Amino acid sequence: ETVPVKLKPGMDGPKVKQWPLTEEKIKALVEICTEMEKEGKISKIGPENPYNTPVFAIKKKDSTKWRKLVDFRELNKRTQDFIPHPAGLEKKKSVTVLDVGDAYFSVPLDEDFRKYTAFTIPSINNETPGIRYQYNVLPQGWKGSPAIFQSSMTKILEPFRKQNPDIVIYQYMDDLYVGSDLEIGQHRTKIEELRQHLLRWELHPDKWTVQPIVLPEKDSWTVNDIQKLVGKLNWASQIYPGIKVRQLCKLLRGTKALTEVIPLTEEAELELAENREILKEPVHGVYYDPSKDLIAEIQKQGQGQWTYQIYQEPFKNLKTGKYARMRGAHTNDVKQLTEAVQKITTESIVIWGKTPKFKLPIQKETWETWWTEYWQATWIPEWEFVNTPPLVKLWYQLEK
Amino acid sequence: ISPIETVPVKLKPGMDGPKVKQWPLTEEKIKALVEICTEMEKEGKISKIGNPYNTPVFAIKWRKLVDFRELNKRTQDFWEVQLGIPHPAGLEKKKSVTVLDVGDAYFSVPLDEDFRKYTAFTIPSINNETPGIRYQYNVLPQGWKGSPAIFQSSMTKILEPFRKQNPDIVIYQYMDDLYVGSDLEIGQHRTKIEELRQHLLRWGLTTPDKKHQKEPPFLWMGYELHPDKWTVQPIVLPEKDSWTVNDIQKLVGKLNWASQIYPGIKVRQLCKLLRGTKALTEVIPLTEEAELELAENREILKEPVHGVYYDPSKDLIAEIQKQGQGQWTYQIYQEPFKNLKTGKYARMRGAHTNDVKQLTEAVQKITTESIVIWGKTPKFKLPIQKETWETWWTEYWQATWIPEWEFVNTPPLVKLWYQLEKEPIVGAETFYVDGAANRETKLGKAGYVTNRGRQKVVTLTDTTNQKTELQAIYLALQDSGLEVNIVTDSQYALGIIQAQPDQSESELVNQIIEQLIKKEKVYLAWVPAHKGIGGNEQV
Ligand SMILES: CC[C@H]1C(=O)Nc2ccc(F)cc2N1C(=O)OC(C)C
Repeated sequence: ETVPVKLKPGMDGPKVKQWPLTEEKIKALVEICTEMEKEGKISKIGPENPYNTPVFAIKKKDSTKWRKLVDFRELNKRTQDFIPHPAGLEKKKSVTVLDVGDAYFSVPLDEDFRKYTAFTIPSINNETPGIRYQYNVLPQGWKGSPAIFQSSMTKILEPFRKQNPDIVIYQYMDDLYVGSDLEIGQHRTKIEELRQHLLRWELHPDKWTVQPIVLPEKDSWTVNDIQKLVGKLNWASQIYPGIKVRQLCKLLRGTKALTEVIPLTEEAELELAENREILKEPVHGVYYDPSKDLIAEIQKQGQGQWTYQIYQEPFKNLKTGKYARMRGAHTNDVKQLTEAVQKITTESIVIWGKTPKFKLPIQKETWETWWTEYWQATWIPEWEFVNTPPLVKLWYQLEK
Repeated sequence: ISPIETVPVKLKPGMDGPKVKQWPLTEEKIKALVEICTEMEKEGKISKIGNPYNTPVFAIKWRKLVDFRELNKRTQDFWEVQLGIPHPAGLEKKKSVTVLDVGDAYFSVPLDEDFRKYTAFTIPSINNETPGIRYQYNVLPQGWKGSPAIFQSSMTKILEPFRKQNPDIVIYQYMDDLYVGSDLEIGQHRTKIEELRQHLLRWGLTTPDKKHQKEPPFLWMGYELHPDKWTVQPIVLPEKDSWTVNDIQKLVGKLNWASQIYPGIKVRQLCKLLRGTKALTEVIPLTEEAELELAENREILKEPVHGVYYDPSKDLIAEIQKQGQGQWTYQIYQEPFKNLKTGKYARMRGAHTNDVKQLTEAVQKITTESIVIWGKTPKFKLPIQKETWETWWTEYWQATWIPEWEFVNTPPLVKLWYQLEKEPIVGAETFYVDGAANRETKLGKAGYVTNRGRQKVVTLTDTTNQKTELQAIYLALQDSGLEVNIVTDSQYALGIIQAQPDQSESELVNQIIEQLIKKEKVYLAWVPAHKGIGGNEQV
């Protein structure tokens, strides 16, 4: 029994190249892949199958074993289309994610669609022709899986849902998001309860928003101080038209030494005051648009600090934030960035139920050869690489 | 009829079989083909038939040739045969290594009967009229899109067994070859080869007898391979009295290739000879330098470059050198002075970068390489102080990284040619710079005004929007003490400079960089253009 899944009109199968992998990772994929083949989850394939999808191995949150991960991004895009977001999920005192990837294997994949799910296991130095396989069951990571399995998913969920209502359950791809206001102990104990249920077959959203910008405060100001202050505000006026630098810029006339101290006019004084007040809140009229793509930009602040914004339109932020590197990532820019992107995406899902498109301050090559080494999530957002404009940085560096 | 199952082949969706016309051929070319097609028929490779589709047959004793170019254009895509093949440096030492030319094996594999119809071709006639001799292929056609692919795979499955039965035996299939190696004793080995051979044969696969099989060392993308080590095939540099462009280009190509293995190779002067060349056949006299350069190269190329295979039980170490700005060299070894590999990276030339950055890139290329050669990352021995690294990285605007590495003091070291001040400098003159130029004319001026009253301005002809500003800045630098402050409304400075480049495409920039490097302390500050902002309102 299977539903006849198809590709979007006129779309052809993915033919993406496999990137090189650490010997270690390769050894695992093979171990893993033989297991699945035994259990009939996959089958080696003929050369008459030209498609391909990248695959790799990870060791997510706390484990001595490797997990197979497949990048179906392309496939996903070409897959035809087919539950809405629980506007309250965002409003719960605590959320917990769940990996229900396994549930999928319990289902046959349409016969004529499998070819497109083809993947390749490499061999160091091309000393061996790669190991070609294609799925027989719904694979983890493909957008089709959560769907075709929606039916049996809800079915097994009702009894727990209906049993609590003060708890929310949201499913994104391989993942499951659940939130409750119950205290920590109860929350967790209740989670396990859910796991148990499923077995039969740490977010706190209340801190996320657009963030507060604070301007410097000083005993005495220098020309420089003021020039910098002014460049910032001026820019900021693309977000707040009420922000004004008239008075301040007047103090800047003549050609004084960058280090000379300037006394502030009462006007300038009020101006500063007036701007501080305008900035006390996020710009008005910012509403998420479901029809548009969600954008998530990131800046390197340094010293392990990282700012980010999530918007759909320029200078209209749905949310902004800082992220400070985790323990033991010190010498690793890539790890931190990777860490943050995952965090920002989870938080994006939690809120609007989808992943944003990232703009990364890192070279494509650097990112490509190492991101997989620290990835842990079942999903994989979209991304492009960019050059950070100096001011965007200085500005967001000012958040409280 | 034959052992192996066929693979299911399809024509691209919508397309259909070839329809080409058979050229007219001489009476002696026809006879030759008639005879070949009879044998082939016998041997069972082709079947007599006489089918809408047709492909042109040729004649080059005579040897036949069929043109599938059309068929191919109509043949489904396959899973491509990797063009990325083993690099000596990533191979293992074997007590022995054989090679089995399975040349005739191509035609030893059944073609999806369902698809044979398409291969239909026709032997012409002297009689423009008479019914041509019609045939089609039963096996993989020499020169057909699918051939390469299929065959390997087939081969692959046939070895599946034997490999499984012999975990201590490495087999490598390339083209119509099989590099079978191992660490067993010569008889043990010999015996196994012979075992392999009969197994292949059990599948209708033919190999040459022991009194035919090729010999070591082996030729591999530039090297001679012994089972215990490799040596570079010595490269021959012509010696002519007349050098054409073509000549110099080939040469250069060759020389460049050498740079990797051999150290000290240069082509700057040889490369010069190609300036303004009007034709490939054009003869260019070698200058003195070019005559010299070329000489030292012949000397270097004599030297035998011997190498060592990959010992999976030892550290993989890469050490790097800056052979010049943007020029880097590296060698990868496991034992001091016994490299499995070396190479150099061409002077990548950007729009604006710095050495530390460039170093980082080299490191990443190297890394990606090894991940392939060895599926592992090397421990880096780098000509840069950890202090330097930590200073630059911790604050660079762009996410960067270098895997495990250690400092190695081998001049010239890679450093920060200069560091813009974190704060304005007290007592240091403050230049308020600005440049303006007629967008369209390429006429402009650039100058500054300091707090100390010093002023200047220059008119510039044939200049752009950006160039003036930068020049403004340039001037300020020239005309200031070892310490200066410079304020500018240039967006271009804010980045390009504040991102502290020590090399660029823009010559101007280059100059500013030279200047910057010279000072003792420089603080740059940016301010919004076209504002009541003083200084900026002077400009
Ligand atoms: C089969 C053994 C395998 C290997 O590990 N080391 C060597 C060493 C020397 C050789 F001449 C060949 C090879 N081998 C190989 O596959 O090389 C192909 C590129 C020709």
